[PDB]
Amino acid sequence: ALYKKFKKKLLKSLKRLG
Repeated sequence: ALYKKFKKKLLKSLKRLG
């Protein structure tokens, strides 16, 4: 597992970016 991490960074971008 690790993609869950990716979502962390993808969550930032997902919505805003910062």
